[PDB]
Amino acid sequence: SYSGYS
Repeated sequence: SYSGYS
């Protein structure tokens, strides 16, 4: 998964 800011 991705968490945060992209």
